[PDB]
Amino acid sequence: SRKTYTLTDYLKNTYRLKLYSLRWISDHEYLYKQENNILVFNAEYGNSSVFLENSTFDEFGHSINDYSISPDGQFILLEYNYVKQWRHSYTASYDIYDLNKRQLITEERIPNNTQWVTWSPVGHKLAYVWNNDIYVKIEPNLPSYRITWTGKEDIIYNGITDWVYEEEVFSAYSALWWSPNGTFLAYAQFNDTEVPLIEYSFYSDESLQYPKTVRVPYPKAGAVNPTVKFFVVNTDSLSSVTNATSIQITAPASMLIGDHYLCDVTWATQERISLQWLRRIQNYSVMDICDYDESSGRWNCLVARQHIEMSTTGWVGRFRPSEPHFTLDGNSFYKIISNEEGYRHICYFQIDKKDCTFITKGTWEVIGIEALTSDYLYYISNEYKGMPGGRNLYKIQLSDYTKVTCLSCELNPERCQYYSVSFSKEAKYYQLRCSGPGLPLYTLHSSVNDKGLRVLEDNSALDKMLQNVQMPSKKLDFIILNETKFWYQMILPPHFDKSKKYPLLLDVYAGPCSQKADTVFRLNWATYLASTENIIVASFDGRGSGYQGDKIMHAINRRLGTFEVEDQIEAARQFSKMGFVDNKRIAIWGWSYGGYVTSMVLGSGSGVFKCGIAVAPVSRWEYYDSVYTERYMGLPTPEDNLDHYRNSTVMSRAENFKQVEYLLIHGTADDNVHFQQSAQISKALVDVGVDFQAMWYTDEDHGIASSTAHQHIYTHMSHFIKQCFSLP
Amino acid sequence: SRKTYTLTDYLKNTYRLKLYSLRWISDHEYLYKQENNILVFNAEYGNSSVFLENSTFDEFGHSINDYSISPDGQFILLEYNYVKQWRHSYTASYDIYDLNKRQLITEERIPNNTQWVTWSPVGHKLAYVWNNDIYVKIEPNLPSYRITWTGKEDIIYNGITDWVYEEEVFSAYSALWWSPNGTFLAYAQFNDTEVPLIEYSFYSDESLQYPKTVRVPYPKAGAVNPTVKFFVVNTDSLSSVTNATSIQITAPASMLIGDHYLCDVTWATQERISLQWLRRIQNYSVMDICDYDESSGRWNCLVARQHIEMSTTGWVGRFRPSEPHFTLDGNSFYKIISNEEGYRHICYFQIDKKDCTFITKGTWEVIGIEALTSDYLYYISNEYKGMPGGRNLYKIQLSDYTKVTCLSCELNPERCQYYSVSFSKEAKYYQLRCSGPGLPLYTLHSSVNDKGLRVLEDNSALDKMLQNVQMPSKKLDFIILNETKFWYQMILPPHFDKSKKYPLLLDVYAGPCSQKADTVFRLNWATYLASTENIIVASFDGRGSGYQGDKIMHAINRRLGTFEVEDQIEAARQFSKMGFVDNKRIAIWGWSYGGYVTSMVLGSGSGVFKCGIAVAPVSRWEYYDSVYTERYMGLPTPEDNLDHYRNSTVMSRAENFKQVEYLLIHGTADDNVHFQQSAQISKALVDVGVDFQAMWYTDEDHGIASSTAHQHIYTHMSHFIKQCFS
Ligand SMILES: *[C@@H]1O[C@H](CO)[C@@H](O[C@H]2O[C@H](CO)[C@@H](O[C@H]3O[C@H](CO)[C@@H](O)[C@H](O)[C@@H]3O)[C@H](O)[C@H]2NC(C)=O)[C@H](O)[C@H]1NC(C)=O
Ligand SMILES: N[C@@H](CC(=O)N1CCCN(C(=O)c2ccc(C(=O)O)cc2)CC1)Cc1cc(F)c(F)cc1F
Ligand SMILES: N[C@@H](CC(=O)N1CCCN(C(=O)c2ccc(C(=O)O)cc2)CC1)Cc1cc(F)c(F)cc1F
Ligand SMILES: *[C@@H]1O[C@H](CO)[C@@H](O[C@@H]2O[C@H](CO)[C@@H](O)[C@H](O)[C@H]2NC(C)=O)[C@H](O)[C@H]1NC(C)=O
Ligand SMILES: *[C@@H]1O[C@H](CO)[C@@H](O[C@@H]2O[C@H](CO)[C@@H](O)[C@H](O)[C@H]2NC(C)=O)[C@H](O)[C@H]1NC(C)=O
Ligand SMILES: *[C@@H]1O[C@H](CO)[C@@H](O[C@@H]2O[C@H](CO)[C@@H](O)[C@H](O)[C@H]2NC(C)=O)[C@H](O)[C@H]1NC(C)=O
Ligand SMILES: *[C@@H]1O[C@H](CO)[C@@H](O[C@@H]2O[C@H](CO)[C@@H](O)[C@H](O)[C@H]2NC(C)=O)[C@H](O)[C@H]1NC(C)=O
Ligand SMILES: *[C@@H]1O[C@H](CO)[C@@H](O[C@@H]2O[C@H](CO)[C@@H](O)[C@H](O)[C@H]2NC(C)=O)[C@H](O)[C@H]1NC(C)=O
Ligand SMILES: *[C@@H]1O[C@H](CO)[C@@H](O)[C@H](O)[C@H]1NC(C)=O
Ligand SMILES: *[C@@H]1O[C@H](CO)[C@@H](O)[C@H](O)[C@H]1NC(C)=O
Ligand SMILES: *[C@@H]1O[C@H](CO)[C@@H](O)[C@H](O)[C@H]1NC(C)=O
Ligand SMILES: *[C@@H]1O[C@H](CO)[C@@H](O)[C@H](O)[C@H]1NC(C)=O
Ligand SMILES: *[C@@H]1O[C@H](CO)[C@@H](O)[C@H](O)[C@H]1NC(C)=O
Ligand SMILES: *[C@@H]1O[C@H](CO)[C@@H](O)[C@H](O)[C@H]1NC(C)=O
Ligand SMILES: *[C@@H]1O[C@H](CO)[C@@H](O)[C@H](O)[C@H]1NC(C)=O
Ligand SMILES: *[C@@H]1O[C@H](CO)[C@@H](O)[C@H](O)[C@H]1NC(C)=O
Ligand SMILES: *[C@@H]1O[C@H](CO)[C@@H](O)[C@H](O)[C@H]1NC(C)=O
Ligand SMILES: *[C@@H]1O[C@H](CO)[C@@H](O)[C@H](O)[C@H]1NC(C)=O
Repeated sequence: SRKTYTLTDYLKNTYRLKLYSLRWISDHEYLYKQENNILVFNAEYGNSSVFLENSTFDEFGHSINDYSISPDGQFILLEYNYVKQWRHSYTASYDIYDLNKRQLITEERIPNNTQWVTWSPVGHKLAYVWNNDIYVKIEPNLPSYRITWTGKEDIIYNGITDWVYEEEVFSAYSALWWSPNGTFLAYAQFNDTEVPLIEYSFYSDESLQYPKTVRVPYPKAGAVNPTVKFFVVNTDSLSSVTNATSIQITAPASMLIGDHYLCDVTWATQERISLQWLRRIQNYSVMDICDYDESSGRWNCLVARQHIEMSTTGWVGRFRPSEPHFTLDGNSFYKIISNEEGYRHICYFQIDKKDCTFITKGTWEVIGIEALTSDYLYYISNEYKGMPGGRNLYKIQLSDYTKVTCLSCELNPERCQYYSVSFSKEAKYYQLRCSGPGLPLYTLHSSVNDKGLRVLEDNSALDKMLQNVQMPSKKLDFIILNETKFWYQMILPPHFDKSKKYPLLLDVYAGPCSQKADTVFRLNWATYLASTENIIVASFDGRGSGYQGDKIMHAINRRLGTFEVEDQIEAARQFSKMGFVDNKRIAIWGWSYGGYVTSMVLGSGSGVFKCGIAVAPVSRWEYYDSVYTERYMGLPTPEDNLDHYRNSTVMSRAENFKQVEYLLIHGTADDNVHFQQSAQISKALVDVGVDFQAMWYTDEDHGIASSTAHQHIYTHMSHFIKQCFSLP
Repeated sequence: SRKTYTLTDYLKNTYRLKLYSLRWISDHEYLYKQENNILVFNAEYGNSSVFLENSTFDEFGHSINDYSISPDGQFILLEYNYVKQWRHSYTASYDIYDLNKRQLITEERIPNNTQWVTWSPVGHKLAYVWNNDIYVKIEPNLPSYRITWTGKEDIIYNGITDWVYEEEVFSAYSALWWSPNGTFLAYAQFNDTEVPLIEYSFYSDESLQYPKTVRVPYPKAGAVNPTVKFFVVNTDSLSSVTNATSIQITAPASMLIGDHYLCDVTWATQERISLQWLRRIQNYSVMDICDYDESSGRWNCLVARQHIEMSTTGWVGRFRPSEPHFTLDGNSFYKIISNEEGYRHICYFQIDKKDCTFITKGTWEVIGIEALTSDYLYYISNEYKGMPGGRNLYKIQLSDYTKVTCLSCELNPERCQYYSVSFSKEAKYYQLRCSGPGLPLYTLHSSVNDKGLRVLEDNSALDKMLQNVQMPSKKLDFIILNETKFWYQMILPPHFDKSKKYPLLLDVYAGPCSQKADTVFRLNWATYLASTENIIVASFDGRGSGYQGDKIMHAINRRLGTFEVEDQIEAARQFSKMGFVDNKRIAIWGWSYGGYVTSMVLGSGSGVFKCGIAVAPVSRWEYYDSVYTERYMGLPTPEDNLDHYRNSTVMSRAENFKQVEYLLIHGTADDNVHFQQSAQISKALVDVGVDFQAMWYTDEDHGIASSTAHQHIYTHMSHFIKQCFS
């Protein structure tokens, strides 16, 4: 009677979630990439028109992986020869297609191996980075104007982030910000001169006779960090002079006193930019508000205008200080910060007033500010039903904070408890995306009265297909520990019978501000383990987890590898005492940070776990990068936090691995959690004579995501788990 | 009833073979390092005396790992701070102890980080290499004299070998040869300026925050090779202000025409040195015989004096041209070369006569020339009983080749069929070392009438211990394939009963000139697998194997990865048809070349094998070094043998691994077979969706020999084999 969701179904994507990715081009229309052609849609009525034919670029000779239309609709940037670099960065070739002449531009082309390109927010100016230097094109076909000359590979970065800034602060390769109407181009510059290099072998295709050594400026905990400078250049002055002057905006004095980071840049108006800076000891940040001085040509940041944001119990922000959302005239802004109770809420600032006023409050948190009009501020929070793993869209009246309306809570409470949103240019319309607990649902709405214009995609096709397979169910609930409630989730085998005893697999991440217990609908490895192997796959959000206030989130401050580890063990103890858990068959696994916690758990000697798998785990904090590591652990020095850095390694627990079955997996070209980390774990296990299972993945990185490797690792891990569980 | 030989027994060395390592110091006495003190023994009678007390160096503050006594007995070189490099190279600190003053010398000490040191063959002169340059000390306490100034790390090597010459041609780090009485010091210079570098991470102790990248000049097949020059300096013409002049000896001409190697250097007299050169296409070599010209100060090598040694069916030599053994007057010499039938035998040469005369012949081979006197030539061969895996010592009368005497054959035919030998300085005495098939046995003899003076060590203590454990037995026999007989051996479980069906593990190496079927007694992993797990562990010597003639050895010429692989599959088929082998439980495993063969067999789709383990395998010949690879494969160019280089990779067979259980093991710091080789196998397997087991060993090299990793690898492999064999 009906098959189950099998490993091959997971690895071959037989059941696919349908999406609806649109791109707003104005306050009334959006583009909808339709594999073959790209159409333009009128939000009001739903009618469309082809914007670009699928055959428009047939005899290009190059497969196009993406495009970007200029804001004024006159040009289309064609991206090809895509070559991935880190999590966000990549290089590529670009051609520009004129839409009014319907001709590809052939003169003054963007160079090959370009690192980043972006249209101005209005019109059709272009700014790109090539060979670590910035270039600006006023017209697509005319010569570029070079803005920087200091660009040097692995050394000086203009307009793009170095490794640690890409991964840990901006979550982007780009380090340039056009002003609202395109007049000014602002950019950061990184000096990695004294940053040490992580080096590792890349084997490449079998044809390469000698392996290549990859080398990357990467600051490990406590090592020399990149330094940064910020500049603003007036692009409108490029005809008139040669070598346009880049005006530098420097430090707030309270930052210059030592190592610091640029963590946020947000343009407020055509002549006002705000910058947030953060000290290397990440519990103090400052926001500067800088105005262009028309008769000086400078950018001045009034000291009375600065805003300090700090924390006494931890670091600043969830992963960094939040971004401001300025009003029209840029004289005020809203920002999510931790209130006096440790809960992140929106507060209202006046640019020259030291104190801000909170406009939301309660024992829940605002996830993010989504849109701001003269009338309302739109935001997502987990307020509904008191569930930290749910997400809904709310709107608060700016003239009366008493008028808070939830726009998504009630649309379909049964199927939808987790939403994200995309507003049109002036917030006239918005697309709501529901991701769980039922199948994804995309709808379009008009902001006037919040009416739901129509259903964009409801995955009805996947729904028909799934009723023919025994799919698992998912319970989201909580347990109480020392008067505090902690949430957990369980992917339950089909026809779950609490009368029976099921083997259990603890799927963990548990890094700071993480959340593994939510209402999102997923089709992943756990779906298969529960559906086909009848294994319960649980996750627990303990101390250190996010979106529930700083009391819980900062509990691991300066103490990584302690409570978040203990709380996972306790959770497994609690689960086992629920009655439907086979005590003798409890396992644990995790990937990055989750691999670390898994290994720490397995070496705890708790006796609770029979076996476990760690994929690309951190093994000692001194091996990971400075920005992420120090944010939670401070510095690795006698003076500050070296004792705990040395007390929380996986290596020191090697001996206890004699009690469990361990599978250690790592990609050899992991630029993020270096193969080094697992190479040291394996060496310590060998040194104490502990037998374990291993698998390296040649040339895979932190995601072990190439098509073949992804299939191979989940296959190898499925065999290990069924063996450990005495089942097929 | 009695325990078996277990895994722990093997890993903890509970049963230890006893040895008798002596060091001849003259034609009448030898030193015997006793793990406390070192004594000196009189060969004739067997009486001894302490030569150095065990407490002579207590408050040194340094553990001494070795020492060397000057040929004149006046000094003792003390080696400490030993830091291993490759298979033979290493660096160390040295101090010289004066024996007549019983004082450690404190001035003009040998530098720290010294790379090589060697007393002159007579007296007490010293030649050492520090920072890649040669230095000479006429007296232990006086300043040294710099001989070379060109030494540069990874770059110019004077008196020491670079990576590939250390591993593949000289099997040593030393590249200097003192003349007989210490007058001249000959040396080579290895120029690696265009040799590419192999680079790999080294993680070190957990304290190291960032991994270090090790880089070694290493020519992979077909890459730019190091170049070499040969010099001779007169150590007697010393100077406080003078660079001694190094006289260079250049190439034959037939060598200078292309890439070549210096493969052998043997001093013939006080003023005659012979040198053998090999072309990069290793099927042609030339011996030069050079004499010092007293009135020129030069070394001339008369063209009419050179000897050419070549092969039409393969390369020259077993792994390289054999070395010559010169007569007293250096006007004639004996050398093992392949005769017209393909069998290696001793040939007698006159330095200015082109043709040589064979003094031994037959379908067996001379393994090596061990000693030469005016009277006789002593050698080891596998002639006895026609068994190629047996070794015995013979002597042939130089005046009458009809007088050939076997000196070891009959001593104890039951216990001893494999010997090595160590003669005193003038060959007045010799120590025979029997290594199987029974327990090792060391005896001492006098060359006069070949009397066996006495038993030095007979392992009677291990014998008593072993009778209390169920030890496996060993069968050495053969099978015939196409009219040719090929040898094999089986380590048989205790109480072997050919009525039962046993799982079988094929233990393979099979590289060119290899021999895995012999009469040597061993206590290893196979002993445990047979004794405790009841697994038959077999080995087979097929095409390409050595010591049986060029017809069999050269069969794989330019064809590595073909017949030696097929022959292992065929042997496994034959074994299964013997009746006592369980067909459903046949596995195979090997290390290095054996790992390559194991992987090729497992990827053949023959269906014969259920599972296998490859340790540090070669996976594609373009990844291994030039000297070894090109010896059997020629060059990887379309004009030469590129097609076969590309057809013999393990990766091309990825798909067929779907049928077997495979365990792939490699050390991450392997400087010999780079981790790269296994990294490419694992990647080809992943690309075709084949599951397999793997294990990398952090910071281990080709030997995966550190105490903890050795134990770990064998424990992991044992679990894998038992799982595969229920
Ligand atoms: C080890 O081997 C290296 C490579 O063969 C040697 O090197 C190099 O040195 C020679 C010096 O003559 C250079 O010769 C060229 O330059 C001169 C003048 O410009 C010309 O007259 C001549 O015709 C050549 O064009 C080589 O360019 C140079 N090759 C390199 C750098 O690889 C090296 O000297 C040798 N080491 C020792 C100690 O001998
Ligand atoms: N380097 C780390 C980066 C990181 O934690 N984040 C950035 C990328 C992915 N994440 C996000 O983008 C994201 C998460 C949360 C928020 C928010 O609530 O404000 C916003 C963005 C989660 C944080 C992840 C990481 C941690 C490890 F401990 C590790 F060993 C490897 C890693 F890749
Ligand atoms: N590099 C190779 C060196 C090698 O084959 N020899 C040198 C060291 C050990 N051997 C010997 O010393 C030796 C072997 C034979 C003889 C003789 O009969 O003349 C003399 C010495 C065997 C040859 C071994 C090797 C081969 C591989 F294919 C590989 F993947 C790794 C290796 F280390
Ligand atoms: C969607 O439909 C509207 C309504 O018909 C289109 O707007 C009309 O465009 C035509 C031009 O062909 C004019 O004659 C009308 O006066 C327009 N009426 C308006 C402004 O409502 C609109 O172009 C369509 N949009 C898309 C993207 O197809
Ligand atoms: C103005 O443009 C110039 C010329 O294109 C830039 O000057 C060069 O900059 C590099 C440093 O990256 C120097 O090595 C050259 O010597 C400079 N030559 C000059 C002065 O033309 C210059 O960087 C730009 N202006 C400023 C202040 O950066
Ligand atoms: C884009 O913004 C810039 C900067 O505010 C505008 O340029 C200024 O225009 C005002 C006129 O209203 C002048 O007083 C200033 O001298 C200009 N500043 C300069 C020269 O940078 C520009 O008008 C805006 N673009 C558009 C089309 O609105
Ligand atoms: C920001 O973090 C640093 C480090 O935790 C705090 O300064 C340290 O405070 C502790 C007290 O718990 C002392 O032991 C150290 O000597 C201090 N080190 C210094 C002054 O560098 C600092 O106070 C924190 N700031 C806030 C707002 O709490
Ligand atoms: C030494 O080996 C080389 C390479 O095999 C021999 O030269 C090649 O001989 C083959 C014939 O089988 C030809 O196809 C090639 O064109 C030859 N290449 C050359 C001339 O370099 C060479 O003859 C061998 N020497 C001996 C003694 O047999
Ligand atoms: C291109 O567009 C046409 C017109 O609607 C459509 O029928 C066709 O399927 C598209 N081709 C591709 C490659 O999807
Ligand atoms: C980029 O490289 C291509 C070769 O693929 C070459 O034809 C072209 O001229 C280069 N320049 C640009 C901007 O495409
Ligand atoms: C980068 O910093 C280095 C090292 O501290 C200094 O030499 C250099 O001037 C800086 N580079 C630039 C262009 O600012
Ligand atoms: C509750 O407090 C006890 C007592 O210190 C401790 O053992 C336990 O780990 C705590 N649990 C939580 C959720 O903090
Ligand atoms: C050598 O020194 C060791 C060290 O304890 C001692 O046991 C042994 O008896 C000594 N042997 C002689 C012959 O002095
Ligand atoms: C060894 O013993 C013999 C026989 O008595 C004796 O003549 C000889 O001198 C001894 N060795 C030495 C060098 O004293
Ligand atoms: C190295 O050896 C030299 C030469 O004898 C000596 O003076 C020096 O102290 C040694 N170095 C160390 C660090 O022991
Ligand atoms: C000996 O010759 C070398 C090679 O030119 C030279 O560098 C060195 O200085 C000479 N010896 C001395 C001490 O001058
Ligand atoms: C060593 O040989 C040289 C050169 O043949 C000779 O001049 C010298 O006398 C010999 N040394 C001795 C001690 O016989
Ligand atoms: C024996 O003959 C067959 C057929 O010619 C061949 O395939 C096999 O490889 C041969 N074996 C040997 C040792 O030559």
